[PDB]
Amino acid sequence: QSSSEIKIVRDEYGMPHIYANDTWHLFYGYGYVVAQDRLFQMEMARRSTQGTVAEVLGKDFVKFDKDIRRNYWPDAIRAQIAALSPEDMSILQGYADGMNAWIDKVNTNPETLLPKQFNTFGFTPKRWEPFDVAMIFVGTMANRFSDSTSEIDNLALLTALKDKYGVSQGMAVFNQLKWLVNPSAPTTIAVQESNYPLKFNQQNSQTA
Amino acid sequence: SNMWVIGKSKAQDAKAIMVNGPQFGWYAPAYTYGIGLHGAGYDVTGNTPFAYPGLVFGHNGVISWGSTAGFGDDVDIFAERLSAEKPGYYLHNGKWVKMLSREETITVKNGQAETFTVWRTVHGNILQTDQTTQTAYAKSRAWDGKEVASLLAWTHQMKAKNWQEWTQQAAKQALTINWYYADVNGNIGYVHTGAYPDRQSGHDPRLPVPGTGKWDWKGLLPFEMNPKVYNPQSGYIANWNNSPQKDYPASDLFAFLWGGADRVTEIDRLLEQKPRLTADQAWDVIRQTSRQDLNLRLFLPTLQAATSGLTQSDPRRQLVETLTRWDGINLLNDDGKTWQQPGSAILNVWLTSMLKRTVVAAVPMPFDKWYSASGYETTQDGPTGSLNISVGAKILYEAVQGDKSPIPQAVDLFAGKPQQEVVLAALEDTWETLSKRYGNNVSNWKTPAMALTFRANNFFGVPQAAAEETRHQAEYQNRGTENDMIVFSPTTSDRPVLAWDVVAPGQSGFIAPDGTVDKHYEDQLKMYENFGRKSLWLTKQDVEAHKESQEVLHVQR
Ligand SMILES: [Ca+2]
Repeated sequence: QSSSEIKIVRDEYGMPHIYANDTWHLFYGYGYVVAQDRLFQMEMARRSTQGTVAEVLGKDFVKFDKDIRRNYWPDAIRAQIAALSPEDMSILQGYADGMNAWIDKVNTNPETLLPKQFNTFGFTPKRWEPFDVAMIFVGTMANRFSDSTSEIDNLALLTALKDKYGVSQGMAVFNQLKWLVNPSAPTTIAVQESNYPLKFNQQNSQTA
Repeated sequence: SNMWVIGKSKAQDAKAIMVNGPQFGWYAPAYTYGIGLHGAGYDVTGNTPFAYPGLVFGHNGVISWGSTAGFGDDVDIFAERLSAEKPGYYLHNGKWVKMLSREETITVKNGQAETFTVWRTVHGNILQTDQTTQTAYAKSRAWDGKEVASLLAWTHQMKAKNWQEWTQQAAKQALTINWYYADVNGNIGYVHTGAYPDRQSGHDPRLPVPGTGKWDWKGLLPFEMNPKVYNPQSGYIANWNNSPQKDYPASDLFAFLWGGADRVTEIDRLLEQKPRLTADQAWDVIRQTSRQDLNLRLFLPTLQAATSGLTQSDPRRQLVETLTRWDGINLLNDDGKTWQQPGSAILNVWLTSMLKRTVVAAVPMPFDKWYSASGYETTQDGPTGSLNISVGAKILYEAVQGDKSPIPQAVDLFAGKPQQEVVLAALEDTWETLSKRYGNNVSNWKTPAMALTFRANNFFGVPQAAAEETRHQAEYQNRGTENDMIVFSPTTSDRPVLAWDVVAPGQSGFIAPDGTVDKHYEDQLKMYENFGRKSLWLTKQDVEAHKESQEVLHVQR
C-alpha cells in the first residue's frame, strides 16, 4: 500500500480506528480524529496545562495560570523533545500535524465546521506543535497523579505537636497520625510473594 | 481508581480477566477517548485520557493493560539556604549558586496582563520563600527530566507481546503509577512503576530536607526495587489505590494513609467469595463496589460491642440494629433521590461525632480540621471523585482495634475514657441529630442519596464545554470514570481476546455552529448508568463488520 494513505473507520459508537503504514501517518490519523471529536476540550486542556486560560476567560483564571506556570519548566520539556530519535519524534509530530490538518479545515469553513463552543467563548483555535501534545500528558497525568507532597504542612503539624506534647511525644503522635508504614495495610502483592526491603527514618533525622 | 486482574487459577470459562475502573472524576465531554491504532507495529484498541498517544486502557490481541494511580512518595521538598547579601543565590556544596529564573506574562481577556518570575534550583522550582528565615522551598520530583520518556513508555508498551517486553517499557515509565498486565495464556502481572529517589541515611521522606548539599538524593533506586508480582499465588491482583506491598511507604500527603482500614478489602471479599469468577461475575464487582458503604465493615463490630448490653428500647442499640441488618449496599428508592436504607447517614453522623471527640481533639488547631472529615463529603453535584475512608477514620480505626493495631498510640485518643463511653455518646448524638430531622420511626427515614455529575468544567476548574452541557445521573456510583474489561482465552468463543468498555457521555463532543449535537454525543450515557458496556473491536474483520463510516486520506509529510 502507499505510505501516504491513512484509512479511518468509525464503529457504531463513533469510535475511530486508524490504519496507516508508518509512525507519522498513524499518529497523524489519531490527531485528525481527535480534532474532529474533541477540539474544544483539547484546546481548553492545552490552555489549562500551559496556564493560558485567562487569555480567553478573563481575570478569574489569573492565579490559576500563574500556579500552572510556576509548577513546570517548559524549556526542559522542549529539551527532552529535542533529544528524541526520529521514530519517537514522529509520534508527537504526526499527532500535531493531524490535528492541524483538521484545524485548518475548521478555520477555512467555520460556518459549518467550527465547534459551537468557540463562538460561545469568543475565540478561534490555533495550530499545535509536539510540545503542546507532550504538555497535555504532563499537565493531566504527571501533575495530577504524580506531583503530590505536603511536606511543608507536615513540618508545621510536627512543630505544633511538639509545642503541645513535647519533643519526644510530639514526634510519636506525628508517627501515630501520619505513620511511615503500617504493617496491617492491605497490600496488592501478598507478603508471601515479597516485601519492600528498605527501611526509612521516621524521626526527622535530616535536621537532628 | 480500582482494578482487578483474575488469573488462570481464579477465572471461570477463561484464562484471565482484567477489569479496570480508573477514577478521574466525571466530565462532559468524556475524560477518556476511544481509539484503535493499526499499522507501524501497532494493533490496539481501547480508550485513554485526553487522547494521549499511548492508550492507558486497552489491549493488542495478545496482552492487555491498565493503570491505577500509585501514590508512592516520589516528591520531596528541599529547604534552600538564601542570603540577603546575595539575592537570587542559594548555598549548595559550599558555594553560592545562581538560581535559574524566567519571566512569564499572563495575558488576560478584558484585563491587564500580569508579569511574574518563576525560580528554579538544582532541586526544582521554588514553591515559596520565607524571607524571615531566608529559606526558599524547592520541589524535587524523582521523575524530573523523564516526562516525555514516560509518555513514550506508555505508547511503546502497547506493542509488547509478553511480560518481559512489557516490563522493559514499565521500567521507563517514571511517574508513580500502578500498571497491570494480562495475556492470552492466563498470565497476570503488576508493577508499581516509577522513579523513586535513593535517599541519604536518616532522611525522613515525610518532611523537608536541607538543600545545602548533604541531604541531596544519591540518585534513583533501580527498577529491581519497584514493587512487582507475576502470577501471584492468590490467582488475582486487586488494587484501589492501596499499598502495593508490605513495608512500602505511601505518599507523604498528610491526608493519605495506607493502614488496616482500606477500601480495597471490599474487592477482596468479592473475589474470595467463590472459587472462580466468570467475566460476568468480574464485571458485577463494579456494581457492588460502586454501591458499597466503606465504613460499615470497619466500625460495625465496635458499634455492636458498645451496644451489646442495652435494652431493646434504647435508641443507641436500635441504630446499630439497623446497621446490623444491612450489607452496606446502597440502592435508590423509586423517587430516584433517597436511599432505601439510612445506614450511610447513621455512619456519617456517628463518625463525625467520634472524630470530633477523638482525633480532632488530640490535634492542635488549625491542624485539627485535617481530621474532622467523615468521608461523606460531597457537593450538590455529588462527589467530585471516588469515595474513600477518611484519614481521621483510618486513624480512629487503629485506636478502636486496641492492641491489634501495630501503631503505637502515643496519645490515647479517648483521653482516658473507656472507648464504649465515647462510642455510645456519639450514638446519642446520632440519634438526636437524625431523629430531629426525620422523626422517631427509623423505618420511614428517607435519607438523601448522592448523585453523579458529568461536569462541563475539567478537573482544573476550567470550562471544556458550555455549562448547559453538564450531564446528571441520579445514582452516584463509586466506580471508574470509564470501565473496561478484557477476557482472555474464553471457552465460550474461539477468539483469543474479547473486550468491552464504556466512554460516557459518548465518543464525540462536537456541536455544530447551529447547535446540532453529534450523533455520538450522548449515546453511552444510559449504558454507563445501567452498568452496561459496548464491544471494543480489534481485527479488521470485526471493525469492518461494525463500520458506520470511513474516510481515506492521502498525505505527504
Ligand atoms: Ca516526600
